[PDB]
Formats: sequence, C-alpha cells, structure tokens
Amino acid sequence: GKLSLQDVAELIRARACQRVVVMVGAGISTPSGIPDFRSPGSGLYSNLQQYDLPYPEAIFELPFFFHNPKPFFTLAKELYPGNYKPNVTHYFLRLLHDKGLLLRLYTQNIDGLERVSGIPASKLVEAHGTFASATCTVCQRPFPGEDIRADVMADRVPRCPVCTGVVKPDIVFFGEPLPQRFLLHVVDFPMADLLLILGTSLEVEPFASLTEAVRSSVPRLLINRDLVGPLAWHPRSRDVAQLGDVVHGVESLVELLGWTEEMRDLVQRETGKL
Ligand SMILES: CCNC(=O)c1ccc(C(=O)NCCC2CCN(c3ncnc4cc(C(N)=O)sc34)CC2)s1
Ligand SMILES: [Zn+2]
Repeated sequence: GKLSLQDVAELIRARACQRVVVMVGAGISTPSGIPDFRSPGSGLYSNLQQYDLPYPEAIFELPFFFHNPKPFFTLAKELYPGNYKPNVTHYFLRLLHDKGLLLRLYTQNIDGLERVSGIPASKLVEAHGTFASATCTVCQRPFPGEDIRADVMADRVPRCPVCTGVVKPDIVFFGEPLPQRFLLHVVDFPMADLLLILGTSLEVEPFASLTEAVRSSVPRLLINRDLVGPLAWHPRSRDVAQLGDVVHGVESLVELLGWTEEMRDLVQRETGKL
C-alpha cells in the first residue's frame, strides 16, 4: 500500500489473488429493483400496509409468523426466484467464480440472486437463509423450494405431507442462530488472499468482526457508497475504497480487469436463459 483499484485489478489479472472471499449486502441488489428494507418510502419496513404487518420486525418473527404466515408469504412470492434479475455486480461475482478465483461468497441478502446468477451453492454462505429450500416448522422435514412454489404463487400456505405443519422457506428469522454454513468463516478468513466487500459496510455483528479476520497483508477492497463501518474505524495499509455508486465501481473494476466484453457475453447468455 497505498494500493489503488488498478493495483488490485493487476494482482487479480496476475492470478496472485486466487482465494477471494467476497461479502455482499443490500447495496448490491438495489439496481435489480429491490430497495434496502430500511429505505424510507420504498423499503419493506416502510410499507406495512401492503404486507399487512402490525410493525416491521413482525415479518421475520417466529411468533407472529405462527399467528399469521400470510405477510411473510407475500414477501416470499415477491422474492421467489424468477421475479428479480441479477445485475452486473452479481455477474461479476459469477465471472470471479468461472475464472477459479472465488473461495466463498458470504451474502447478507435473501433475494437469492447470487444463486440465480449461476454461482453454485457450495460457493455461497447465505447467512440469513434462502428461498431455495424450506423446512416443516413442526417435524423439520426439508423441501426443495420448487416443491412449495405452486402454493406460494397461489397464495396457499404450504403444508407438510407428514405432519400437516406449516412449511416455511429457510429464511433465518430474528433471534435464531445463523446457518451452520456460516461457520465456514473459521476456515475461509485465515485462508483468503483478497477480501472484497460490496454494497454493505459490515456494521452489524457477527459480520463486522469478520473484516478483521483476514491476515495482516490481505487487501480489503470496499466497493460501497461510503467509507463507514469497521474498514473506516480501523483502516489497514492495504485497504482500497471505491466509493459512490457500486455498479459504476464494479464496471470500473471489470474494465481494469479486461473483462468487459466477457461480461457482455455472460449477461447476454444468462438473460437469454431467464
Ligand atoms: C447472531 C445470531 N442471529 C443473528 O444475528 C440474526 C438472525 C436473523 C437475523 C435477521 O436479520 N433476519 C431477517 C432477515 C434479514 C435479511 C437481510 N436484511 C435486509 N435488510 C435490509 N435490506 C435488505 C435487502 C435484502 C435483499 N436485497 O435480499 S435483505 C435485507 C435484514 C433482515 S440476524
Ligand atoms: Zn412436518
């Protein structure tokens, strides 16, 4: 350091960074048409009427859900795969994976767009869960998300064929532990050679501490509206910030990498398929 974005693009082009750990949050999917839930006016938590919620947290609370699962299932029908499309940020991470450089992608999002973009499940830590599978709330039988799709789209509350309990998509609700796959962090963070943080400032724990868990010389590259959170509170000499609009930050890195044409082709193939 002091490193630039171009310096990092060169280390990626040289394949000196081949165990990239990526952490992403809400800021990467606003260009797909999903506002952060906290956005005034447009965000889930400011639209209690269209979900029929009595206060915003209730949508991810287990006792409310048991009392009335319909608000959560309205969200599930909106966020279920096929409604929103990944954007260039997600396709960039797909390209990182197709090139052999992605160790893990840790996502705070529940929109499932990393998996839609074609990154395999084994590369993802969906830290707040996923619509891609569901579990009986009573007997714990697992179901593929496709298996409750028809119910979700027809506004029926899916039921378990063994015990008749309600079947809930595998979103982690308030107060529940993170998914067991979260503890891959123990193995992945000491091993990362490049930490890439997109569309989140990682203020909330246990994510916040993870930013310090990479080794001393690992570059940490933040592509985010602003430099806040733990990278700001405790800067390291190989940190890079690319601020402002995350799509422009990522298009800029894609060009420095020489992947712009390869990105255009990938986005054409995929949005074809969708
Ligand atoms: C420490 C043990 N458990 C925990 O720390 C937690 C368990 C459950 C937690 C929780 O917040 N559950 C609700 C799901 C979250 C998903 C991400 N989230 C978001 N907030 C704001 N905007 C967005 C946008 C999202 C998207 N685009 O998918 S997710 C999300 C907050 C609710 S936090
Ligand atoms: Zn059951």
